[PDB]
Amino acid sequence: MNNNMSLQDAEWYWGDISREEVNEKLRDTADGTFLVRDASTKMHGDYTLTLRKGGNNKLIKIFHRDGKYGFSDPLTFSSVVELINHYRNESLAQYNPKLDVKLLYPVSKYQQDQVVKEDNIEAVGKKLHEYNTQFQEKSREYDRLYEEYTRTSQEIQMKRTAIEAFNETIKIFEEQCQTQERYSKEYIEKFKREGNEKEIQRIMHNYDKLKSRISEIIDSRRRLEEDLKKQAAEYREIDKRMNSIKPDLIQLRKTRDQYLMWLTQKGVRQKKLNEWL
Amino acid sequence: GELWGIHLMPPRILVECLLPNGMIVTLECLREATLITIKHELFKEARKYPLHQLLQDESSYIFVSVTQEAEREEFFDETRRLCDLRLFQPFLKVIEPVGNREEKILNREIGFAIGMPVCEFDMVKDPEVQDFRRNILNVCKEAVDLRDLNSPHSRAMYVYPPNVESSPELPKHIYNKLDKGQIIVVIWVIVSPNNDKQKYTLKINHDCVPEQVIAEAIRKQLKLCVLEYQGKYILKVCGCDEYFLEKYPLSQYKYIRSCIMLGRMPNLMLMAKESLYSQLPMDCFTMPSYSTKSLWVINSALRIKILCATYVNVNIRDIDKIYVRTGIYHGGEPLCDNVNTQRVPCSNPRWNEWLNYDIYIPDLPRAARLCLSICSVKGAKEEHCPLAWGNINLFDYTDTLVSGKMALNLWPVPHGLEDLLNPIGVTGSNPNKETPCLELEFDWFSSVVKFPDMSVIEEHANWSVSRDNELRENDKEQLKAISTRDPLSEITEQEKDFLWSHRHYCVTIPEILPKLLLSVKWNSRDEVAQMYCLVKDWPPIKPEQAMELLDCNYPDPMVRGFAVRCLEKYLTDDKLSQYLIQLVQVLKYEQYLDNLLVRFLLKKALTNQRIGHFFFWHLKSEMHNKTVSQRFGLLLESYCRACGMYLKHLNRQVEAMEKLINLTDILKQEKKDETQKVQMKFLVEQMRRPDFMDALQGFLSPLNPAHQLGNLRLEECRIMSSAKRPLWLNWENPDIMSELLFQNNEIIFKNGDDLRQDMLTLQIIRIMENIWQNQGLDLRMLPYGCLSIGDCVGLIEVVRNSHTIMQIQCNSHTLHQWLKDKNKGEIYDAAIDLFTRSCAGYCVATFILGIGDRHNSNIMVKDDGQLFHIDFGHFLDHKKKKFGYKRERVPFVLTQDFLIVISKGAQECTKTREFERFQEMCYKAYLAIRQHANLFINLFSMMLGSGMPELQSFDDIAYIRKTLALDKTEQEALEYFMKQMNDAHHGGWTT
Ligand SMILES: Nc1cc(O)cc(-c2nc(N3CCOCC3)c3oc4ncccc4c3n2)c1
Repeated sequence: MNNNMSLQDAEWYWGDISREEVNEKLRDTADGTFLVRDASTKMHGDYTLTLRKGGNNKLIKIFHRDGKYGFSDPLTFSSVVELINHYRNESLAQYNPKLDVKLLYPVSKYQQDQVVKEDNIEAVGKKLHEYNTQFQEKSREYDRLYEEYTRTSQEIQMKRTAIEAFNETIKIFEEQCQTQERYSKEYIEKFKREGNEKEIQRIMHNYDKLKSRISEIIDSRRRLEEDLKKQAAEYREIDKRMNSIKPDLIQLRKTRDQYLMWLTQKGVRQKKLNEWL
Repeated sequence: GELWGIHLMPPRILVECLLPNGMIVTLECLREATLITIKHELFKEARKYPLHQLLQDESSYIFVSVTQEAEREEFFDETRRLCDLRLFQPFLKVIEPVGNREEKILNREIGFAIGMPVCEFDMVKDPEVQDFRRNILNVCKEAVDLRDLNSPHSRAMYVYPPNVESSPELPKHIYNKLDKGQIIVVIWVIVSPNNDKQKYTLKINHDCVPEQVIAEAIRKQLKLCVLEYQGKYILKVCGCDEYFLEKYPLSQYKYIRSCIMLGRMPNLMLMAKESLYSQLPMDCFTMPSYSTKSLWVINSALRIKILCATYVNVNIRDIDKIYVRTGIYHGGEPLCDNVNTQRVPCSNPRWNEWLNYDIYIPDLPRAARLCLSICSVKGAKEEHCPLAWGNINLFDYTDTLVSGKMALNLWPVPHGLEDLLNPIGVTGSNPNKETPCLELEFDWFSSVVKFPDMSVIEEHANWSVSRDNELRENDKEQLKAISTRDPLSEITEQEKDFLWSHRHYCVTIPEILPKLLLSVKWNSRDEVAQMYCLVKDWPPIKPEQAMELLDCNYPDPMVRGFAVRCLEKYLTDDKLSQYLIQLVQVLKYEQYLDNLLVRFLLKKALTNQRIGHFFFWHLKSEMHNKTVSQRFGLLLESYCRACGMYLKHLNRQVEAMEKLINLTDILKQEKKDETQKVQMKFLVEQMRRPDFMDALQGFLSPLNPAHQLGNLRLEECRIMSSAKRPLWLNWENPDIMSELLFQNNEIIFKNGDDLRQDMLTLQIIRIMENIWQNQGLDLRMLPYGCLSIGDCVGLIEVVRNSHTIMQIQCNSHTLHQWLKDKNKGEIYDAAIDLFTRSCAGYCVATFILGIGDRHNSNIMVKDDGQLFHIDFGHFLDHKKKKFGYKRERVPFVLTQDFLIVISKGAQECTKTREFERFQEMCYKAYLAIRQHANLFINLFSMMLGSGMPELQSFDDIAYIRKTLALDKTEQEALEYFMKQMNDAHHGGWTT
């Protein structure tokens, strides 16, 4: 049954797709995941088997000579389907003992048939229009949240440095209390016995003014502390909203791409695809 | 702003004055007033207040205050304006200055250029940071000694380096423009008392050194003046700060070479050697005040404990589980299988589990990294999303293996990245501590554990062998085939085993090293050891190919060492200037602060001021970015401390740009709901001020330091139509010979758009033009100046006499007819030629790079007929994701309007001999760039860590592989191009 099927009908056979398309189907997939594509025309070989191993994509060339296929001399397989089905049951250690695994999970080109079983072209196209509109909408919703996010992050930066600049100011104005304390200790002493209260009247006036000025500054950074706590909170909230859109975005993109694939594998005009999108 | 909160301070402003006797005095001041008048105003009123008797003379005291950057700053320059003081709050503390004044002034001047206070580096606990600051100084002072090998000619070569090409050899079509290989050159001389010029037209060989140009000039005792007064004068470009100081063939200088192709006469200027030599600052250098088991002995598999995360910002409603994803990486490829923690609730992020990796600790390569992220989850179809990420070097800068508990504050996921891990991102904890914090534990192996020394490695590499043949022609041919693959064409497992088996023959074809390195099993100390011995004695390679080895796929220090050593030997200042953007960005991949590449670039920047200029600006533009803040800041600090007098010139540029940022900010926030008429009035009223005039005049163009920007033509400066409000600025060229080059310099200042994509597009265009020119294809492009100077802040050079296509059109014949008026008579053919050549270059270039769709506003034309493009915005088809189709756009479609011009107004505009002649130009241009595909792939690969959404992954760079048809044969590649043009032009391609 299996060995007699055409390579053309093989689920793991994708034909003329590029190495970059292969990468996007193999990203974050378990070891044993595989697919076959045509080899690049400027090279020896006919097909490239690609499989997951230790988190990497391994490329193995399939060569042909006189009706036989294989990875190296000698070529012993009668067809590519025969070759692949052999290594779905046997470990690749038989070929190379360093890459010890089996071809376990095929990337089927009848993948989208599971998600979309809708047989009508126009029904699939119209659902492509619905999934695309949803995706574009959420993309722009996420985009605005990112603008908000970055702006919020930048304004928090300004406030944090302003807090440190307030603290520095308070230090200077507090050291100014130290200097006035160390300077007046003997100058109030001289006129405590001389009874000159008129001078004390304007020295204490200056000192009270200094204390009065500190209050405002401490209060101003106290107000900035509250603003910052409020804006940091906004930041975390924007971040929460973004983390909810992300999963929905990937799913909406994945569904659109698979619905685009179904119409492509049915060969719908490149112009009618753009009227839906 | 110039004050905190308020963008612009009011004319009158009260200042609190803190006196040394503990008194506070309020003083009435002006926003323009200086510190000398404030201090004299203060002590005038301080006589009223108590304890004045204790106050000393004004000459004994100085003003101190806190700045916007939270730094306590003492103001020595007492002739500074109040608005220019950069005060956090309107208060001044007067105290007596103590300590080294000289280095305090210098520290604040570095700090100002650098964007951050230098004392923020003093309070960094991290030893690697302080080691970099001290050890890099050795490079700095070692660099100032090359600046004194032949003083004061060394000083001149540094400040005004020869702006030359890479090769003295001229292409055919350049030489064919010369009269029998000779160039007519005009030398001007001054008689300043009379202050007028006398021109001397000369006709000498193109390959004449400035001395042969200086010898002939005097003629226009016969040989006596060229015997004594030969090396007594120097040549200068008219209307430029560009000098000819070194023995190079005249035609090798960019200006002269530019004159030939343009058809313009070279206007040089005779000037006394001593006149510039004494004008030079002669800047000196001062040292600042801040001047056990082996890894292969550990019999244990790797394991890391994930303890807990402080918090994640996630809605409990929407997400089911959170977990930690982990990987052991060498560059962008995993060394073993990724390992996840068990899934946990969002509310409580706690794991406390030892994760086990399929790697024996001895097998950990020197550049091994831990890549991690907190991910969220949502038959059982489920989506995985990264919440935050972080990378850790498994070895520190002193080759020490990490151990015990450590905390890693994570980073926000870059826009557009969907990958669960970010192996390309920088390593180290987020400087921002108010941030998701992963706590982890590494094993502790009863020691400081160190990576083996090179000698130990060599012994093992010999041992691995101990556990004759020739190279057949068959093998020799496959080796050539493998080496011709582009840097993104993955090699097969048969090819890996082939290359490795033949690693001893691979030396015969040195350019195959990138492929042999991909064939190495990096999770095997046996193979890495054998690679090291081969790398050490490896033949040096072409710089363009060595740069391949500097992207994020080659993290190993020996490999990178090799690459840098190639650049040290073979990279000329010309090509270094051309690739500087990539060489700077590639510093982001470097594991550590101290590395051979950073020592190379800094040395080059400190021995060549043209490189120094752009080195500073590329680094500075990204100082807002917290991923690179510390690294670039530290790098900038070193440069600014050792560059000498140029720091004063850079300061004026920074001071000018900040004030333009200030003005555009106000326009975008506070004046948004105002009309352009009033917005412009605000601009003028604010520019007319003395502090703005002194800042925005008499500084050097950051687009080109040879261009001095003199007085503003304020009546001609305008805000542009866009919402980001670009400023169309206009400066006088203050050169005493400016009329011969350009009298006025126009620049567009943009604040709101990321100009890094355009900056790269214009670099690529310049390189493409260079390729075509040297290969005999005269396709003139116009890669105008464009420089990113900060976060979405940049400068764009204005091309004189250029009009958009819509301007011409506002009938499909009016473009051709317009060009006819501007080029009337027989000079008409030179215009149609230039248009056709321009059109071809831009048609091919835009297709390859997939830049945003062109329209009447995107496309511009000069008077002479040269066509060029502006506002590229997005490349590599960034409109393909968010859209469906996986096809390749043709951004620049030739409408009948363009086809008429090429056909000179013929009926069958697609069936003329001129159109097919144009077609072959596009075919030649296309294949020319394809043959240099590696260079462009390499340049892009260095840009993946840059932060540009348009290239975040190798999948994005895959676009040029598809437009250049690299997986195809050269015949098929041409056929692919033809079909794309035919489909775009609706068959009107006469195939
Ligand atoms: N975001 C961006 C990026 C860029 O590389 C170039 C420009 C740009 N550059 C120009 N230049 C570049 C050099 O030639 C002269 C003006 C422009 O002229 C315009 N006129 C009318 C409307 C818009 C423009 C315009 N835009 C804008």
